[PDB]
Amino acid sequence: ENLYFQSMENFNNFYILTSKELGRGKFAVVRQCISKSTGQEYAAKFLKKRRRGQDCRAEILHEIAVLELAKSCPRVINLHEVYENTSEIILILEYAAGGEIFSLCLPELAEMVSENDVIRLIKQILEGVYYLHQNNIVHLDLKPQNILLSSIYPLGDIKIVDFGMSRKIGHACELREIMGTPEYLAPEILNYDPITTATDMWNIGIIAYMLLTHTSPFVGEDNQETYLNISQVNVDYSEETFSSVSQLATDFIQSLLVKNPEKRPTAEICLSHSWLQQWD
Ligand SMILES: Nc1ncnc2c1ncn2[C@@H]1O[C@H](COP(=O)(O)OP(=O)(O)OP(=O)(O)O)[C@@H](O)[C@H]1O
Ligand SMILES: [Mg+2]
Repeated sequence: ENLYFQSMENFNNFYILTSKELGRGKFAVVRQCISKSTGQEYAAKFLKKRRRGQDCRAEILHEIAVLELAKSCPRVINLHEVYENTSEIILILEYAAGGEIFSLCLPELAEMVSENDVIRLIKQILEGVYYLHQNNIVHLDLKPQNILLSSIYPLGDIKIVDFGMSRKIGHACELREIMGTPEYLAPEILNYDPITTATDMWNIGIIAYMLLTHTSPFVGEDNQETYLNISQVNVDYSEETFSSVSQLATDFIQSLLVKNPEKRPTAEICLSHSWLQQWD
């Protein structure tokens, strides 16, 4: 096996790893690193090439292409450099200092984020998704863990990451998709319909629901009820939960959390919803 990307000797020459670990998955690890040349902070994603006994260099090359494709989009994280060693491919990504928006969806930080902030963040998530769909790219993994912030004091801008699930419209529903956290799967993924751009619009409704109410819209007593809630679209719009959420926001969420993907609006339409037309 031969190496394609820059040598690991170069990575150790130009960068220094730190003790800060940003994320650890099963086959990927994200460590913070500093450039020796300039001192700038970056995020290094280490991706194991062998997974479950299969060569996955091709999968990683796909993720790089997509990252490369949306380099002009500020709503998508920027790929700076790529290195490779024996077992890993290393992605030098732009550093998101604010962390995951999942932080804001918890009640601990509920009182520091207002509806005027959610409107802006959701308007930025749509701009990013609009770009991906303009290029026949579905993210298929827009859970709050994969949407980051450039800053949190004060609130910054969003940065979409994690393109290991990226496909192109019309692709089949392979096993990889139907394995993510059950509470974020769309209904069309559960009965094996071909994925579409509307699959992302579902997860955008969940993110907006989770930011305004600080609650998971579908999670249940066990994974089994979670599936029933999803396939029956059993969301809670009760007065006790939405007494402090505007009506325009409820209309926005209810237009996206529809069972029939054909009825969900496109990103282009969502960017025109009355709820997003505040004059900041
Ligand atoms: N550039 C970054 N800056 C800050 N944090 C990051 C950055 N990239 C990833 N993270 C954090 O690391 C965690 C895991 O990284 P990431 O989502 O990109 O890949 P993964 O889910 O572990 O694996 P795969 O891409 O194969 O699905 C994310 O939840 C995110 O919080
Ligand atoms: Mg992730």
